[PDB]
Order: sequence, then C-alpha cells, then structure tokens
Amino acid sequence: KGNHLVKVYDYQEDGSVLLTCDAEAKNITWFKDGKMIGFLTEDKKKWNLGSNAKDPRGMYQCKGSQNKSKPLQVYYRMCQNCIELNAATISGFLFAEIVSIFVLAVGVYFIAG
Amino acid sequence: HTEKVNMMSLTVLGLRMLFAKTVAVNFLLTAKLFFL
Amino acid sequence: KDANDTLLLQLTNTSAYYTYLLLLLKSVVYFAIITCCLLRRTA
Amino acid sequence: LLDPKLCYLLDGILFIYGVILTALFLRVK
Amino acid sequence: DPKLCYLLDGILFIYGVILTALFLRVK
Amino acid sequence: QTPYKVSISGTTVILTCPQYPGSEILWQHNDKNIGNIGSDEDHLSLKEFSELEQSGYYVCYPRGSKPEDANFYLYLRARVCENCMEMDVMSVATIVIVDICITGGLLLLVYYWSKNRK
Amino acid sequence: QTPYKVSISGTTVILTCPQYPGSEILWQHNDKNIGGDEDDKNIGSDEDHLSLKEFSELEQSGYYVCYPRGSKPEDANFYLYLRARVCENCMEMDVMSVATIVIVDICITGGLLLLVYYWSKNR
Amino acid sequence: FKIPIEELEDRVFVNCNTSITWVEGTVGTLLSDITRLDLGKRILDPRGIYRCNGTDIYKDKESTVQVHYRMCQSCVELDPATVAGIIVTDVIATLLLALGVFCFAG
Ligand SMILES: CC(C)CCC[C@@H](C)[C@H]1CC[C@H]2[C@@H]3CC=C4C[C@@H](O)CC[C@]4(C)[C@H]3CC[C@]12C
Repeated sequence: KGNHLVKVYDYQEDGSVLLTCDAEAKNITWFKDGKMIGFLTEDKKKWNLGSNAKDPRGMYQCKGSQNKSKPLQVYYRMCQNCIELNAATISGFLFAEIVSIFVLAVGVYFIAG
Repeated sequence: HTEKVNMMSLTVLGLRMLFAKTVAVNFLLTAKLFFL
Repeated sequence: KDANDTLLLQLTNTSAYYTYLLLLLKSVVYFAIITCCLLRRTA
Repeated sequence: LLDPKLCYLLDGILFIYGVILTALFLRVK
Repeated sequence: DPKLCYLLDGILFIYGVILTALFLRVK
Repeated sequence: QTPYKVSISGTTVILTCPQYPGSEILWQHNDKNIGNIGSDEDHLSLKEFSELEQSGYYVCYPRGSKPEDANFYLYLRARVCENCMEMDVMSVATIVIVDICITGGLLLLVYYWSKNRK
Repeated sequence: QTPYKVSISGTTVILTCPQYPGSEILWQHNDKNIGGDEDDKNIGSDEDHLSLKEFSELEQSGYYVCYPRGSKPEDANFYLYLRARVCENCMEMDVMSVATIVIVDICITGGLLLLVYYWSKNR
Repeated sequence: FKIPIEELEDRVFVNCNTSITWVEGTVGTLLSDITRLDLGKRILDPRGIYRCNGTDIYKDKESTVQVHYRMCQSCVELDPATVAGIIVTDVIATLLLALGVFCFAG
C-alpha cells in the first residue's frame, strides 16, 4: 500500500477503536512505539485498544513476512472533563465560596468566649 | 452519544447527601462547647 | 437541532461535582478545629 | 438518561426539617 | 434547568441554621 | 520519531509539522490539499473547528515529493467546546491546596482577633 | 409455547432451549453449526445451555435455533431474533430504585441515632 | 421458516403472510396491511412472541418468532472505586453523628 499499511476502523456503534494490519502472513506480531505488546494468531487480524472516552494515544506498527512496517500516530481528544467559564458559572462559584466562609466566621466569633 | 453522564449525575447526589451529614456534626459539636 | 441533548447536561454536572467537593473539604478543617478545643477543655 | 429532576429529592427531604422547627419555635414563644 | 434546584438549596440551607439557633434563646 | 504537537484552545486547533520542514511543507487531509484555515511557517491553524466534517488523516510533504514518502500518518478525533477548559491532575490539585490555605488563614485570624478583643 | 431463557451479565450471554429437555441439544445460528466444536472456548456447549463470552452485537446476533441430535436438523419451529447492547459493568436504572436507597439510608441513620439517644438514658 | 424482521430506521417491524396468532408480549400498532406489524421504537426494547403460518413459497409450516431487544437507554455504568468511597465515608460519618448525640445524652 506504499508502506502505509496499518489502518484504523472508527465510527463503531460502541466506543471501541480497532486497528487493521494490511498484509498476509501467519504469526502476526504487533508493536507499540518501538516495543512489543504481544504476539497474535490468525483469523483475528484486529488489535483492540478500548473505548474512546479513555482517549488512547501512541505509535503502533504491525509485522509480517516483509520487513518493518511504518508507524501510525493516534491522537484522541474526547473531553469528558469539560468545564464552562461563561461568566455565569464563575458567578455561582464565587457566591457559594464567599457565603460559606462568612458563615464559618460567625461560628469562630462565638467559640472564643 | 453516551450514557456515562448518568453515573456522574448519580454521584452528585451522594456528595450533596454527605454535606448535610457533615453540617449536622459541626453544628452539634459547637453546641456542646457552648452549653458547657 | 439535536446539539442540546446530553452534551449540555454533562457540562453542568462536572461544575457541581468539583464545587461540592470543595465545600466538603471545608468541613474537615472545622472538625479539626473544634475537636482540639473539646479534647483540651474536657481533658 | 434517567431523569434530570431527581435533585428535588434531596431538597424537600430536608425541607421537612425546616417546617418542623418553625412549629416548635412558635409553640414555645 | 436544574440550577434553580441548586439555587433554592442554598437559600433554605441557611434558613435552618438561623431557625435552629433561635430555638435555644427562647428555651 | 518526532510526533506532531497539537494545541487546542476553545474552537481553534493548531498542530505543528516540525520534523521535515524547510521549503514549503504541504498538507493533505483525506487526500485533498488544504491550502478561516491557517498556514505559513511549520504549523497549520483551523479557526472554527467542527468535529464531523473536519477529522481524519494528515501528512506534511515538504516541497515536491508525492504525499506518500512520509514516515507516519496522523489520525485525530477532537470535539471542540466554546469558552471551555478541561481538568487534569495538576489543575484539580492546585485549586484544592489553595482553598485549604485561604480558609485556614482567614479562620484563624478571627480566633485571635476575638481573643484579643475579649 | 415456552419462550427462550436469556441471561446477560457483564459481557456474557447464556441461552437454554426450553422446547424439549429430554435429550442433548445442538445449536445452529443463522444456518451455521456451532457448539461442541471443542475449539474457541469463548462459545462452549453445555448439557442444556450455551455460553457466549465477549458478546459482539454486529455479528453474533440473529436467528438462533435448538434441536436434539438424531432428529433431522431444521424440523425445529422455534426461532429467536435478538439484538442486544452489552457493555462491562453496565446496568439498567430508573427513578424508583434510586429513591428506595435514599429512604433506606435515612432509616438506618435515623434509627441508630434514636437508639443511642434512648439507650444512654438508662443512667 | 425464517420470518424476516424488518428493522426500520428507528422502528421494529414484522413481515409475514398468514394472519398472526398472538401469544403474549408487546401488542404493537397495526399498519394498513395485515401481518405487517409495528413494534415501536428501538429505545423502548420491544419483546414478546408472535406466531404465523405458511405462504405461497412454503405451504402449511408453523413457525415461532420471539423478539428480544436490549438497547439500554437509561443505561448506567458502574465504577467499583467510586461506589467504595461513598459507602466507606457514609459509615464513618454515621459514627461521628452517633458519638455527638451520646455526648449530650450521657
Ligand atoms: C458548620 C457551621 C454550621 C458552623 C457555623 C455556623 C454558625 C452560624 C452556627 C453553627 C453552630 C451554631 C451554634 C449551635 C448552638 C448554640 C446554642 C446557643 O445557646 C449558643 C449559640 C450556639 C453555639 C449556636 C450559634 C450559631 C452557630 C455557631
């Protein structure tokens, strides 16, 4: 394929991310950024990463009867931790903060005597 | 696209419930010191 | 369109989660303050 | 999703306390 | 629209703080 | 093995070519020359990012080589958020540590001021 | 008359043919013989059951059949069409179950406080 | 005797030729044609058992279709580390409350 022979099958119904190695050879060997992550058998030519909410990243390669293949960089950014700063939430954050400290201050006033 | 928001909305209820329990003990313990 | 659905919900849920965790930390600092006065005064 | 209006459960379940303490204060004074 | 559900929790959380304290001035 | 550096803030996504550069370094998104959209120097800028129609494969071919004599391809999937920030371990720790100190210092101020006045 | 029995937990789906339990049952899925092949132990024949480990929705979902061996294969007249989304640690929840736990939580707390309140009055 | 369930875009349909012998399950909504039955949206998870009979291709052969949908919509995942924290802290906070009440009463 011009020596770009590892693909990604995305847009699944579930969040999984699957990688395909484009060759034909027994004893498929899978790399991950210059090092092994395990052997493989045949009839199952896909390597599983996980759900996209864990946003996997890295460089991967697939081996074959030929020489070293070329890597692929995967970059996922699914937020799952987004916070809105729209001048309305920060207003509610400061209000709850100032009220709590004011209330605790009245208690410490009475504690001294 | 997902339903993982549901557990987050369920965990928020637990944090709100614990706040009331901590409010009680702080109020309760200050009274014993004042009503010595 | 369907842009509102669940995305708008999860933005506010995260805000409340970290807001209410901070208020829970404020209760522990008061508990340490009060429990020293109780222990000393009551011996 | 389940239902967004389940935060009303915690609110009123402590509002019961606020009504009761209004009765006991009014009873004595 | 559950920010109102967060709004009224605050206004009535401190209403119980003042009310419970007044129970012991008059008793 | 230098990867691409991606900087996203709001709805503007900037990614960096540095590895190849030096003549013009072209870009190819889903086999189409990208040419709102930023260029120039060794990085590319996308102003108003939209998830569904902007995603996929990118390459950085320097001056005349066919966009196949590269070393790796990039696959990205990012959903934007307007006026929006994400919380990592560093950000959650700094707010927690600051919050404890600011209340503790203020609260202990009242105790001594109350004791001094009384 | 007897409907199929299906149980799902985690990423496991278990089926048992309810048609005639007096003999061992061979299973065919979408006109393909499975079960008892003694390989790929993700699926495994059982005396009256069949286990599917790591259930996949896209494949592994169609017309499942049961029939006793010795009888000719497709004379069975019980075809089940199912389509399920299976994920790890997933569950179904509603409005009633969450409120039950909330009320139970106050009951155990409220009972404990009143117990020690009255028990300490013995002195 | 396969009875081909025609899954619409956001709907479930049953296709046959001879009149259905209802058994149990979801009643569904009938369209303009007999034996072509709607079972509602995928989100509701239709279930049940429906019968039929022969056709022009195959004569006098009984069948049985059992529908089982589990597209969890109010679906909730579980985090064992999170649920452990809530239960552990709730146990501690109850003991502190009981200790405080005992201080007044005793
Ligand atoms: C955690 C929060 C609630 C503590 C600080 C809140 C302040 C406003 C509250 C909480 C505890 C309260 C105290 C509880 C009980 C009494 C009995 C009364 O005869 C003396 C005042 C005193 C001591 C109250 C004064 C107001 C008070 C100090």
